[PDB]
Amino acid sequence: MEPLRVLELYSGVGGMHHALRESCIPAQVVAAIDVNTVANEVYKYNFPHTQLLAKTIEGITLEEFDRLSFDMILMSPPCQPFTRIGRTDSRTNSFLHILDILPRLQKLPKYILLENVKGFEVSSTRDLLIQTIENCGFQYQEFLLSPTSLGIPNSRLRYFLIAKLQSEPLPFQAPGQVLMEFPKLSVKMLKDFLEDDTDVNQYLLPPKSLLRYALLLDIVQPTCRRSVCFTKGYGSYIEGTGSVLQTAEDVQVENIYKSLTNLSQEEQITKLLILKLRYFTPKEIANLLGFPPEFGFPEKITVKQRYRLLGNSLNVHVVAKLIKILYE
Amino acid sequence: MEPLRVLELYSGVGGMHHALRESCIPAQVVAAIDVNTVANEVYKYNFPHTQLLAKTIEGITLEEFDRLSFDMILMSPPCQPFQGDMTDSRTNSFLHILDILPRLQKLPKYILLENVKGFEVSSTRDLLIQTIENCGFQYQEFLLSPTSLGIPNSRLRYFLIAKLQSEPLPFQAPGQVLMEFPKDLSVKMLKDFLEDDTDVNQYLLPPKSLLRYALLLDIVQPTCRRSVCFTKGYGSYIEGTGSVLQTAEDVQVENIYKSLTNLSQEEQITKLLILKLRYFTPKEIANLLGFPPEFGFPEKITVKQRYRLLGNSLNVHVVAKLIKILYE
Ligand SMILES: CCc1ccc(C(=O)NCC2(C(=O)N[C@@H](CC(=O)NCC(=O)NC)Cc3c[nH]c4ccccc34)CC2)cc1
Ligand SMILES: CCc1ccc(C(=O)NCC2(C(=O)N[C@@H](CC(=O)NCC(=O)NC)Cc3c[nH]c4ccccc34)CC2)cc1
Repeated sequence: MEPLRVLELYSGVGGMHHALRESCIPAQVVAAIDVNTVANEVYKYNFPHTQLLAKTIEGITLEEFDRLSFDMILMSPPCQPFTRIGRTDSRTNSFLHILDILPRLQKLPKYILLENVKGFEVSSTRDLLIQTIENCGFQYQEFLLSPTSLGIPNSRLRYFLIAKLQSEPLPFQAPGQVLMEFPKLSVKMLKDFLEDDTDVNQYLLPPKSLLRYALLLDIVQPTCRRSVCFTKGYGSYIEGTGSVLQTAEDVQVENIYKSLTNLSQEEQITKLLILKLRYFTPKEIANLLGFPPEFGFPEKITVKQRYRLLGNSLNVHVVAKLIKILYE
Repeated sequence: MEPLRVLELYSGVGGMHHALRESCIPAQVVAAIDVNTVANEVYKYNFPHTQLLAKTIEGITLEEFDRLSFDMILMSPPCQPFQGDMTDSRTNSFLHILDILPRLQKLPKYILLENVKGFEVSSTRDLLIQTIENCGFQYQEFLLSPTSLGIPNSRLRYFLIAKLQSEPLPFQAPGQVLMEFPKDLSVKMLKDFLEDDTDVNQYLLPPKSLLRYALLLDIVQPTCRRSVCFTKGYGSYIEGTGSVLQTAEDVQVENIYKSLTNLSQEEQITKLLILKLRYFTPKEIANLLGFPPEFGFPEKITVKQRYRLLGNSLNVHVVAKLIKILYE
């Protein structure tokens, strides 16, 4: 009788929208707003029947906002575009316009849920945002949660703020506190998130990369229940970007390591290849991020862009549970 | 106990040597080893009477390690700004260290290593631990940030302290990485780490960058008792590299935020300059890192080079306490 109209800011590749669906709450995306042409392509490919406003948030007038009549705002960080080799940030103005439009709306949205990076919870920008929603009478709670809490073998500590237009306090509210756990199963293995049709070749680490960074790598095996944070650089830079997968069981990493001693560069390359280390594929990162099994990219989107498009994405599973918590 | 001869691997700017002096333990550095020309100039400038071997660790033979007759190994991550021979020396150096340890005529009694967080779950750590266990060392790993000693800087790093002895360490937690020092410390303000000589200009934030990233910034005031991790990119890349300092006072950050609303680019740029945001100086970062007041660079070192040389540096104060804990 009362389906929620949802506004998705910085829709990117549609992580929020996907979280909306997994929450199984009565809602629908009335509008997606993002200027990234490559991201929007990914968005249409997975959400063809959803309106996508390819505009900056600052360029969307209050009249348009009132017309959309949204009851829920969902926003996650903007996709970091591969700058055209020749080589603008509307973020400050877009964020200010959001703060400026909210009090002037004809219908305040009942729900607000924002996902940002860790560290935001101490910024001056947070204090101004919190200040505005308090003036508008939102009861809120901030979180810092990693998908490991929901049993996903992937570290991705991110910031969350859930806001609800109600006078009463929230049942789980810790005033002035960032909660580190969901309000009151285990960590699955990585093999559950691996695509079995993936070309193991092509994704195998190149030999010169193995030679230089072999012992600086974080090598995980498929039975491992852990993996490090993925950044936009995965697949192009090797240090600090993510874990790599050893697709050659019954070979012990520490044995390859010790046997490299007193070997030539060529013999080490030959030895390290035995481990059959490979990158996680873009689709496999999306699995760990919680994108639905049906999620995919247009073929025109390069592998490099796919890693980049996912590097800054939210975790659909973590956001989906908070949506449920927020909706009761 | 008689005077301890200390070996400093990947000396860099000499954080390990500065920590040894702050430990106030009977020891001196008989050999500093690093191949970075820039870093070694800084090392010579501060420690002119210390032997500095500008060679790769893999290149130092066993007899020369035996002839050095060291009782303590201190190793810190290489300066990592990234020698004619084309060869990454990291792998062969680390494996060379492991292959030399058992073959030494004198095992060092003390071993202290500092590394980045995340190392404690690597296959490399496992091979390292295995080797020191088989050599008879008693060890304990830590993950400590300078805030545990009252320093207003976040910088979680990995530490391994090893000691050649039969008895276990009084604080030894087998199979655990301790997050506190084994059992004044009130976190001090950033005032006590700033330099009065510092030209507030020169380091002031430029207008172009203060317009794109103004609200993406972690702006800290001198009365604050906190700051984020500094990285090599600081002073060049704004986002994620470190906090920026607000020198103009009695001005409240959030007001300047709201006043950017509906203003033009040039009009916004003008309101933000009021905040008088400057970078932390390379020296000021060294103060937060714990380098002694006497620590300085040669003038020929560019400010850009000074920033990179400190990005991956250890914290002298935290290491110094562990050196004491180890010597007992
Ligand atoms: C140093 C720590 C810090 C401080 C501030 C911010 C931030 O966000 N200041 C607002 C901003 C924006 O437009 N922010 C964007 C997101 C963004 O840029 N994240 C950083 C990033 O991806 N860097 C590569 C919109 C947004 C999405 N979820 C949110 C939840 C709450 C408030 C705002 C948001 C004008 C610049 C971030 C980090
Ligand atoms: C992903 C997690 C991870 C895994 C491995 C390592 C590492 O260390 N693999 C050894 C090695 C090296 O050369 N290690 C260097 C340190 C280094 O490069 N750290 C990474 C960095 O600074 N990234 C910006 C020397 C060193 C100093 N303290 C130590 C304590 C124990 C063992 C080794 C060391 C190739 C031979 C680091 C992190």
